[PDB]
Amino acid sequence: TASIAQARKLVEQLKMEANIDRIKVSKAAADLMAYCEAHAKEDPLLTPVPASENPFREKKF
Amino acid sequence: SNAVLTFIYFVVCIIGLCGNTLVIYVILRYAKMKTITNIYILNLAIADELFMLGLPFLAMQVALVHWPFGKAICRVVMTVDGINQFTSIFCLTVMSIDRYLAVVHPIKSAKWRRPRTAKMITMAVWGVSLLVILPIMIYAGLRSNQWGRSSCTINWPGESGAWYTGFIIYTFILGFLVPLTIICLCYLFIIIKVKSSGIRVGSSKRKKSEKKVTRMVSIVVAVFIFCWLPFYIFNVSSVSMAISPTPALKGMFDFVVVLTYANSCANPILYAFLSDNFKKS
Amino acid sequence: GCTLSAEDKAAVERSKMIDRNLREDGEKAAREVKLLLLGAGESGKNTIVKQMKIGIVETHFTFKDLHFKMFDVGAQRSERKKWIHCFEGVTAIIFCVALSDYDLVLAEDEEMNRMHASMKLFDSICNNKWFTDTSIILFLNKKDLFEEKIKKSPLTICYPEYAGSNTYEEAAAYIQCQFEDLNKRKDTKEIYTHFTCSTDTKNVQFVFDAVTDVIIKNNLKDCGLF
Amino acid sequence: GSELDQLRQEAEQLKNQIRDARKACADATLSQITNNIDPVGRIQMRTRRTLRGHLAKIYAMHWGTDSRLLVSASQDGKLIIWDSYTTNKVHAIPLRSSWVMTCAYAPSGNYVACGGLDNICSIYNLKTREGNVRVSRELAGHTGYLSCCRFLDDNQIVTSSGDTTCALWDIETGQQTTTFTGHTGDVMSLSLAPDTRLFVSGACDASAKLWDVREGMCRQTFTGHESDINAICFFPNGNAFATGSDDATCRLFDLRADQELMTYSHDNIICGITSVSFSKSGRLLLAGYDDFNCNVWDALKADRAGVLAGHDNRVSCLGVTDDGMAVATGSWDSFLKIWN
Amino acid sequence: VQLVESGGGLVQPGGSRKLSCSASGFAFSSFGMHWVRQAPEKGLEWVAYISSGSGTIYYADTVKGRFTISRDDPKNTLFLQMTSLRSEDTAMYYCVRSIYYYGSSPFDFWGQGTTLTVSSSDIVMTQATSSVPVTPGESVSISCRSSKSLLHSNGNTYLYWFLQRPGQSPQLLIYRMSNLASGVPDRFSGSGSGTAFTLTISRLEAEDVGVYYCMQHLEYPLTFGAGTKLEL
Ligand SMILES: N#Cc1cccc(-c2ccc3ncc(-c4cc(F)cc(F)c4)c(N4CCC(N)CC4)c3c2)c1O
Repeated sequence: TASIAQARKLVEQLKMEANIDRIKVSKAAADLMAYCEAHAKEDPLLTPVPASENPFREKKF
Repeated sequence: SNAVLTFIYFVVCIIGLCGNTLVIYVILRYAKMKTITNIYILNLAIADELFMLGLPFLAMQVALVHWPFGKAICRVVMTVDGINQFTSIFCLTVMSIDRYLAVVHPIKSAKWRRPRTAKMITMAVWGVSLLVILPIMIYAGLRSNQWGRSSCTINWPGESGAWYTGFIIYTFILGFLVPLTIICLCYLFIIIKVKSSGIRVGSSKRKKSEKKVTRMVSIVVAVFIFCWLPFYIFNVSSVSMAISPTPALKGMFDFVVVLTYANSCANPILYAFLSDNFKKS
Repeated sequence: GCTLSAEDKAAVERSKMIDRNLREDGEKAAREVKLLLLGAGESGKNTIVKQMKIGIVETHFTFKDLHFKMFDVGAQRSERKKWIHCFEGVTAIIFCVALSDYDLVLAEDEEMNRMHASMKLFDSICNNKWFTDTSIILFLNKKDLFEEKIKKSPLTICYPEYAGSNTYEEAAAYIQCQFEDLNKRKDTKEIYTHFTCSTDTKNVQFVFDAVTDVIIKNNLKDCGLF
Repeated sequence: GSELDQLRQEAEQLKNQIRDARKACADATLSQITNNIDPVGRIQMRTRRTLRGHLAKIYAMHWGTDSRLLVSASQDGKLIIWDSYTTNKVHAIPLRSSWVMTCAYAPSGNYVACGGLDNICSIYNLKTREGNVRVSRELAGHTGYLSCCRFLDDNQIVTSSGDTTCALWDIETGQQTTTFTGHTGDVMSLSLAPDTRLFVSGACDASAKLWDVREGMCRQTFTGHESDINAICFFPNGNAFATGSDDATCRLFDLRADQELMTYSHDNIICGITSVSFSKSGRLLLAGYDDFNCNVWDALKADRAGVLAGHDNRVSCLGVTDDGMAVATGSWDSFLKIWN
Repeated sequence: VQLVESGGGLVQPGGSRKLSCSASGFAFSSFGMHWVRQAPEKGLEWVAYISSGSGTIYYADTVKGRFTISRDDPKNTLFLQMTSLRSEDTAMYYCVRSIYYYGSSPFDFWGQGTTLTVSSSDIVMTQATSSVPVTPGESVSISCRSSKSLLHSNGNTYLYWFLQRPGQSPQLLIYRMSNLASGVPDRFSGSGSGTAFTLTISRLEAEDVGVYYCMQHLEYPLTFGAGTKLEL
């Protein structure tokens, strides 16, 4: 009669997590792809940049 | 026979070059000063590599005995051969002393030697090698022979009958006699320390560990003696009793020279390959 | 190189001094002996302030010009797998046990025994993917309790397949053989066994001898003669 | 007994309700929608900077806000601050306890945090009139070893511990203001949202819980793994996160829709993942392994766009700057590399 | 933090003394030290500099080969030794504290200083204005110019602004002509481009009266600037 409190708390927790809003997976995937596309221009790792604006270029010494 | 001797020269040169280059490349590319042992091994390999370059020049002395290179080339090759010889011997002695200090006196002496004294010891070894090889040997110069072809040989100074004996006994003392005592004492004391450590605390495998170390000591000392002994005895015997120059004498002298050069290519096959480098390579 | 200003040269000097301080501090830390101490609990781990002394608990002491650092990790009460790799480079793991209380079959679980668990722990520790090439030194117990407990109760027969009985030498040798025949390497790892006595000095000389033997073996394996 | 059994039955009924409410929305999969896009080229990066000076294993590192300074923690009891443009050393902070497992760097640049295996989180002050670095205060109260810490603000910090609990702290006073409980196993990592209003944490029970900083109440729980979770990080959008486990698998999760998205696995690799990090544009996902090598994955096609091999020991930590210019890698061979 | 100088007094041309300086309240052995000449009713002048750990010592060509600067770390004292003293050695000697790393602020604490009266290519030192009659409640703009561009390819301009008030030592105002020093009011601001520089004070009050100086740290022969005295 000691774990009843923990069981009731867990049941109350699992009874609350179901009262939330959801969306469709396709819409989320499309939004994620849209973000990746729209921020793809200025990613230095995706697009190699010339040595003029690179501060990490290896020098002679 | 003579062509066979030249072919033996070439094959031992190729073997020494390939092995020493492989060891140096592996150490530099992978280890990068992991331990002072690798530092000493690199020091030994650098000296052994430079041996193999000199011998092809010695081939011209062996076959087609006439020397068209001149005086500068012969003096340079003699100087580099002597410097490399003495630095290799001194590196072997220093390695033996380092092992003895590491094992027998670990609590006290190993503390001081470990950090950076190795570079100073290397500089001192090279310096003493130069100081011992240059002032006495650079007297060499081309000497006319009864064959009629210029040959590379140490020039005889005045009162050479005693000077040559003094030179040979001095180089026998410094080159052969001193290193043997150091190596034997250090390795025997290492054996005694291992046995005492085994007996002091109950160890089941104490019998197994002792067996390998003695075998390695025997292999090292035996190969060193077998490579370096015939030359000095040949010299002292030829000086003691006069003997006429014969084709057999020249062939056996060549054999003695190649046998003495053999120690070089033997060194990295033994020291580096049989150590904890086996898993690394 | 020469293109630096006056500020960057002083910055480089500062960095060089930091490097030299780091190197000289790290040189001294390489000549310390690290010991990892494990035990079943009340098996004698707390007996340190008397035997060798005049979160993770750490104690420092010296003996015959040698620095020691003992780490007590028995109070962590956490999953061992997630942090056991932090002691990959230690020297001479110490496994303190107390098996003189064998016939007293208790587990605090009503089903098991101290001896069996202790061997489970010993086998678990000794055969990790780490801790290979790491020697183990064993401390057994104070023998007087075993003396006075085997005479009155011939309960040693509770161990299956045992022939002798009520002989301290035979039982102690049998237990030592039982532990020393548990390691699965038997070729690259060594085990040292000792019996603790009331004397204060006798419990430190053994540790000093064991650690110096381990150091000598490591030097032999490192210098290529092995 | 009977009450316990009926409570368990009610819990299983709620679990079934969650299971069959999640499954109604899983209409399509990401790969079949993303197949229209053109794959990224084979990314090849070179080593530009090699940082040396540590004498033991490297366990953690963190990038500064200016993306030029970084702090790294190692097991030799030292804490070094680097200048990544010239390889110079700015600071070296000795520690009271040698064993550390994590480190953090304040967003303003005034404080550095460290801790691990001693159940104490320490705070260091870098800008003093005295001319040295001194510890400001030590945080105590946890029971298990510390596994991660992140500076929420200049006066707040959130930590995760091996006692299965995460706690928020008030640096000025030194008392826990909020405690988060519910993980069955050990908590190993956490990551803060860009708005500092939510955070996640991965635990040894193969589950990750989305917490809430303000009210201190758990919101969502994600499953799908089969072993320990060792790394976690947010997508730059703030609506997704990727987890790395010890089953040689990386997975991507979505917050708005409670469903699995992607799996990053290959039959050629069967080793565990140590660190996970994202990129500035969110296109390529980086993950370090214990097979001595790193790997660069395309976040949209689950394909190896390249490799990153420069270490001879296990890779333990990863980091990407705020401007996306470079990436840093730390390993157990006591060497730090900067790749571009 | 405190910095007290010792060894002053009155000297003769055939005389020699050993100045002293004691530092308390901070880590002395991790800082660079300077000496700055300041003649009565004249401007400032750099003299000498010793690095941290005694790794580097620089002098001025005007007193090269004539002064010796040493460091005493465990006892936290600094010394300057003089051999021969000309008539032009009368000044108001100061000890300056500076530390160099990425993002630091050198010349932050100027010390109290002491007095010593003696009985009777390089960058140019130039400023346009010499005095300005000002009334509180408005803005003041001060200009300083050099003969060479102070800008490096990395992007740092080494121009230092600081103020001296009567009866007390000078204190740092702006370092690297972009940043305000710690504890300095936000009323002050600095800017420039290449060779042209300016210093603007948004609001003026009775505590902002004194003499202003400009210094460059481009090369080790440190040259100060003229004074722009503001009178209430
Ligand atoms: N140290 C020393 C040292 C100690 C004692 C005697 C000598 C000594 C004296 C006279 C020599 N005369 C000719 C040659 C020679 C030259 C060649 F091109 C080819 C060749 F087959 C032989 C020698 N060589 C070169 C140096 C060594 N390899 C040994 C053989 C000579 C060595 C020493 O050099």
